[PDB]
Amino acid sequence: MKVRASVKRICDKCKVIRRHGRVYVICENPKHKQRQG
Amino acid sequence: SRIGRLPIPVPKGVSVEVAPGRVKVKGPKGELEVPVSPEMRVVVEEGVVRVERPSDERRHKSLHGLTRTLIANAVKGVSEGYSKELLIKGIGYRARLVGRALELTVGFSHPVVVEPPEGITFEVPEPTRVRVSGIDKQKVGQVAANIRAIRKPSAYHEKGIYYAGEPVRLKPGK
Amino acid sequence: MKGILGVKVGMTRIFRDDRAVPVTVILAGPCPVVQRRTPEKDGYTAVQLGFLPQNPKRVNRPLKGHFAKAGVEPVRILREIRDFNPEGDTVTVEIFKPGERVDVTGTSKGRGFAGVMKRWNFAGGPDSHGAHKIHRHPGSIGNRKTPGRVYKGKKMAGHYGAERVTVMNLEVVDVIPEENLLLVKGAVPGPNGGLVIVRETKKA
Amino acid sequence: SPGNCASCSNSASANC
Amino acid sequence: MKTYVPKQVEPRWVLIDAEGKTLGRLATKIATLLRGKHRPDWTPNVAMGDFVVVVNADKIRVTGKKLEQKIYTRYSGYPGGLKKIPLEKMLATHPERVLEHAVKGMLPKGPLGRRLFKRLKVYAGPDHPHQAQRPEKLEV
RNA sequence: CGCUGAAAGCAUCUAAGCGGGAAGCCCGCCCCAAGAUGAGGCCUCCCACGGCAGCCGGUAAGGACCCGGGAAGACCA
RNA sequence: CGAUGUCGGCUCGUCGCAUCCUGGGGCUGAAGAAGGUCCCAAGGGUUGGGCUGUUCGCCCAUUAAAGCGGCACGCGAGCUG
Ligand SMILES: [Mg+2]
Ligand SMILES: [Mg+2]
Ligand SMILES: [Mg+2]
Ligand SMILES: [Mg+2]
Ligand SMILES: [Mg+2]
Ligand SMILES: [Mg+2]
Ligand SMILES: [Mg+2]
Ligand SMILES: [Mg+2]
Ligand SMILES: [Mg+2]
Ligand SMILES: [Mg+2]
Ligand SMILES: [Mg+2]
Ligand SMILES: [Mg+2]
Ligand SMILES: [Mg+2]
Ligand SMILES: [Mg+2]
Ligand SMILES: [Mg+2]
Ligand SMILES: [Mg+2]
Ligand SMILES: [Mg+2]
Ligand SMILES: [Mg+2]
Ligand SMILES: [Mg+2]
Ligand SMILES: [Mg+2]
Ligand SMILES: [Mg+2]
Ligand SMILES: [Mg+2]
Ligand SMILES: [Mg+2]
Ligand SMILES: [Mg+2]
Ligand SMILES: [Mg+2]
Ligand SMILES: [Mg+2]
Ligand SMILES: [Mg+2]
Ligand SMILES: [Mg+2]
Ligand SMILES: [Mg+2]
Ligand SMILES: [Mg+2]
Ligand SMILES: [Mg+2]
Ligand SMILES: [Mg+2]
Ligand SMILES: [Mg+2]
Ligand SMILES: [Mg+2]
Ligand SMILES: [Mg+2]
Ligand SMILES: [Mg+2]
Ligand SMILES: [Mg+2]
Ligand SMILES: [Mg+2]
Ligand SMILES: [Mg+2]
Ligand SMILES: [Mg+2]
Ligand SMILES: [Mg+2]
Ligand SMILES: [Mg+2]
Ligand SMILES: [Mg+2]
Ligand SMILES: [Mg+2]
Ligand SMILES: [Mg+2]
Ligand SMILES: [Mg+2]
Ligand SMILES: [Mg+2]
Ligand SMILES: [Mg+2]
Ligand SMILES: [Mg+2]
Ligand SMILES: [Mg+2]
Ligand SMILES: [Mg+2]
Ligand SMILES: [Mg+2]
Ligand SMILES: [Mg+2]
Ligand SMILES: [Mg+2]
Ligand SMILES: [Mg+2]
Ligand SMILES: [Mg+2]
Ligand SMILES: [Mg+2]
Ligand SMILES: [Mg+2]
Ligand SMILES: [Mg+2]
Ligand SMILES: [Mg+2]
Ligand SMILES: [Mg+2]
Ligand SMILES: [Mg+2]
Ligand SMILES: [Mg+2]
Ligand SMILES: [Mg+2]
Ligand SMILES: [Mg+2]
Ligand SMILES: [Mg+2]
Ligand SMILES: [Mg+2]
Ligand SMILES: [Mg+2]
Ligand SMILES: [Mg+2]
Ligand SMILES: [Mg+2]
Ligand SMILES: [Mg+2]
Ligand SMILES: [Mg+2]
Ligand SMILES: [Mg+2]
Ligand SMILES: [Mg+2]
Ligand SMILES: [Mg+2]
Ligand SMILES: [Mg+2]
Ligand SMILES: [Mg+2]
Ligand SMILES: [Mg+2]
Ligand SMILES: [Mg+2]
Ligand SMILES: [Mg+2]
Ligand SMILES: [Mg+2]
Ligand SMILES: [Mg+2]
Ligand SMILES: [Mg+2]
Ligand SMILES: [Mg+2]
Ligand SMILES: [Mg+2]
Ligand SMILES: [Mg+2]
Ligand SMILES: [Mg+2]
Ligand SMILES: [Mg+2]
Ligand SMILES: [Mg+2]
Ligand SMILES: [Mg+2]
Ligand SMILES: [Mg+2]
Ligand SMILES: [Mg+2]
Ligand SMILES: [Mg+2]
Ligand SMILES: [Mg+2]
Ligand SMILES: [Mg+2]
Ligand SMILES: [Mg+2]
Ligand SMILES: [Mg+2]
Ligand SMILES: [Mg+2]
Ligand SMILES: [Mg+2]
Ligand SMILES: [Mg+2]
Ligand SMILES: [Mg+2]
Ligand SMILES: [Zn+2]
Repeated sequence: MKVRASVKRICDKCKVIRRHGRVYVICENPKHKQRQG
Repeated sequence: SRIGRLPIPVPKGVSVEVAPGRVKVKGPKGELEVPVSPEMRVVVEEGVVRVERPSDERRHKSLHGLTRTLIANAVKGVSEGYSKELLIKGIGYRARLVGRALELTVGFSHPVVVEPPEGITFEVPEPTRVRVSGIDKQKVGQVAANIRAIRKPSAYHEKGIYYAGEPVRLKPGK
Repeated sequence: MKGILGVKVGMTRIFRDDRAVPVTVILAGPCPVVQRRTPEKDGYTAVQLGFLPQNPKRVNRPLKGHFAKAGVEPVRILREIRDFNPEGDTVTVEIFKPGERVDVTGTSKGRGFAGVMKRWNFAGGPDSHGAHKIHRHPGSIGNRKTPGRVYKGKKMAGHYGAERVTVMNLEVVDVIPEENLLLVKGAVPGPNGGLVIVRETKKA
Repeated sequence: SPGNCASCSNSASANC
Repeated sequence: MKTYVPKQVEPRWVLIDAEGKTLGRLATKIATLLRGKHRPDWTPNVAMGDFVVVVNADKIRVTGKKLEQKIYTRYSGYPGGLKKIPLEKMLATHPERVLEHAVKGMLPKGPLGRRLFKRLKVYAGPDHPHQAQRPEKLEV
């Protein structure tokens, strides 16, 4: 899990979702998992 | 391009009665209640159940698709039923039934004994393959998930509890 | 939740399996029940126990009527055991057998006005290197203008002891029903002759 | 000490 | 002429059903009853408002995410003694305090305001013991 | 970290709903505690005293004073 | 400025969390063991000694760890000097 202020897609498989008032990037590549914060 | 307006086929004889904020589905294998938003309308027709939304605002469109699937899953639940399979992999790893219970040997210093919830039935064919069976689809998936969590797939070796049809994606070590 | 009133008699050590076990000896029973607290009447469950016979020439009429309704001889101490309802109308040491574990409640010994070093194990001051009349003194008691006051609960001098103390999970080493004796391993609050309460332990 | 003569407040006894 | 001041009146007793009413909007009216400002002879320096009995205080209603997020707070005076109780748990332990706290903050501070708080009688559950006073049921 | 699941035919722990999950949070343990003036509860005792929500008196159940003391204690308690 | 005693030490704490340890985690160029990095977490813990007035720092021997800051560079009607 990366935690940063700029959450972006990293690859074309990355998906930007919104869980419980937060922005996540979930993806099949575990490195690409992001949470905004 | 839409799920809420898709008519729900109903086998015979599974009966579906509508009630305020709940539909009741009775079938050969059991019965299930489906809590429904009062904002939707559930309509029963000749061997076909249908759902309508009152507007095209997002909460109604979001509830619409959800409500149809929840009802379709209950209808399939009482006639076909639901089940999921688990594949045990690993050298010493195996499973066996004990009474109605599921006992797991997956590399710990002790066995792991899973008890089936009310409405769930465990079966072990091959000692390396488990099937979770029940009429509630979420409940079947919950139990199946619970079992798998006891020893998840390894990242480096084809060891652990696996879903049927779960790919084996491993990464190198040294 | 079994319990019984008692008096601390004193300490010794016995020998058990080539080991010396320090014991304090408690004279527990017999404890007549004089009132029962019911959920219908009182809102909870407890037994009022009596202990030690009293000269009726010392017991006033309000008390004497309390004993009368119980059909019990006048007794010197009344204490309740909470959530205890014995089958009989008399509680004795035989509610405990050796090996069980108990909690014992007593009134600790009273140190009166205790300095900060006896009451709270403060470090005092130095005894040389210029130390000026502060050898047993507590030091600072605060900050400065912020917050310009002293915390509630500040550890300071004052009365210490003569207070209720429960020490927990004591092994019952023996019971001598013939004499209402109760041996317990370790130490128990208070002086010899003090009143103590012996209860089944709450540890597991 | 304040006292002696480098400082001058809070700190020593009578002399004035 | 001088402004009319009433001789001591006989207080009215009043019953309110709190079920399903919004916490703050109910408290506003109970405060008004307590102060007696619904009376045409309202005098600011005596107690002449009604006695107000409230039932079903456990079924008061609130909007937004306040069950989780409204935090009641108590300070003991000791280091680190600020306690925090969310609405949820206050409702699940002492549900009558939710209304009481809301009405209390809408009453005047001082001796009279404290007495007026004593004329409030809040109950969880549908019943109350003041049958003797025969409270007139109010709609709010 | 999930289950089920739309909006968005797929996918999504979430928008409806349901799990798991910290030495931390709430209880549980130990101690204080009804001046908690919101002054609580239970058991028992005395009782309709004599004189023009009040007054003065003689008592009841009880209590205090005094005394002998106390692993209680500065005095007080 | 008709006085708001000035470093450090000692004593006594208490708070913050940007967390040193302990508890829970995701990612790892994570085989295991042991690390790295980030997230949650302030309940409790956070040693003894040589040098120097020292704060700090270096060093010795240990440790789960030997955290960083605020409280008038916390605290002289509490001591030291
Ligand atoms: Mg995906
Ligand atoms: Mg002796
Ligand atoms: Mg023996
Ligand atoms: Mg020994
Ligand atoms: Mg006695
Ligand atoms: Mg004692
Ligand atoms: Mg006692
Ligand atoms: Mg004592
Ligand atoms: Mg002692
Ligand atoms: Mg001292
Ligand atoms: Mg000491
Ligand atoms: Mg001592
Ligand atoms: Mg001590
Ligand atoms: Mg102490
Ligand atoms: Mg010392
Ligand atoms: Mg020292
Ligand atoms: Mg010393
Ligand atoms: Mg000395
Ligand atoms: Mg000197
Ligand atoms: Mg001095
Ligand atoms: Mg000296
Ligand atoms: Mg001092
Ligand atoms: Mg000052
Ligand atoms: Mg100062
Ligand atoms: Mg202040
Ligand atoms: Mg005392
Ligand atoms: Mg104690
Ligand atoms: Mg032990
Ligand atoms: Mg004897
Ligand atoms: Mg001078
Ligand atoms: Mg007029
Ligand atoms: Mg209202
Ligand atoms: Mg009104
Ligand atoms: Mg009023
Ligand atoms: Mg008024
Ligand atoms: Mg809410
Ligand atoms: Mg004002
Ligand atoms: Mg998934
Ligand atoms: Mg899914
Ligand atoms: Mg939800
Ligand atoms: Mg949950
Ligand atoms: Mg789970
Ligand atoms: Mg622990
Ligand atoms: Mg917390
Ligand atoms: Mg008590
Ligand atoms: Mg009282
Ligand atoms: Mg009490
Ligand atoms: Mg009193
Ligand atoms: Mg109050
Ligand atoms: Mg009052
Ligand atoms: Mg009152
Ligand atoms: Mg009263
Ligand atoms: Mg009372
Ligand atoms: Mg009570
Ligand atoms: Mg008399
Ligand atoms: Mg004496
Ligand atoms: Mg005395
Ligand atoms: Mg004396
Ligand atoms: Mg100046
Ligand atoms: Mg001056
Ligand atoms: Mg001045
Ligand atoms: Mg001056
Ligand atoms: Mg001055
Ligand atoms: Mg943090
Ligand atoms: Mg924080
Ligand atoms: Mg950082
Ligand atoms: Mg850690
Ligand atoms: Mg860890
Ligand atoms: Mg890590
Ligand atoms: Mg690589
Ligand atoms: Mg390696
Ligand atoms: Mg490892
Ligand atoms: Mg992270
Ligand atoms: Mg901490
Ligand atoms: Mg803290
Ligand atoms: Mg700390
Ligand atoms: Mg050191
Ligand atoms: Mg030397
Ligand atoms: Mg040194
Ligand atoms: Mg140094
Ligand atoms: Mg400095
Ligand atoms: Mg240096
Ligand atoms: Mg150097
Ligand atoms: Mg370590
Ligand atoms: Mg280390
Ligand atoms: Mg600091
Ligand atoms: Mg500052
Ligand atoms: Mg500090
Ligand atoms: Mg500075
Ligand atoms: Mg400076
Ligand atoms: Mg300073
Ligand atoms: Mg400091
Ligand atoms: Mg000085
Ligand atoms: Mg100084
Ligand atoms: Mg200073
Ligand atoms: Mg000062
Ligand atoms: Mg000063
Ligand atoms: Mg000063
Ligand atoms: Mg000097
Ligand atoms: Mg000198
Ligand atoms: Mg000098
Ligand atoms: Zn990606």
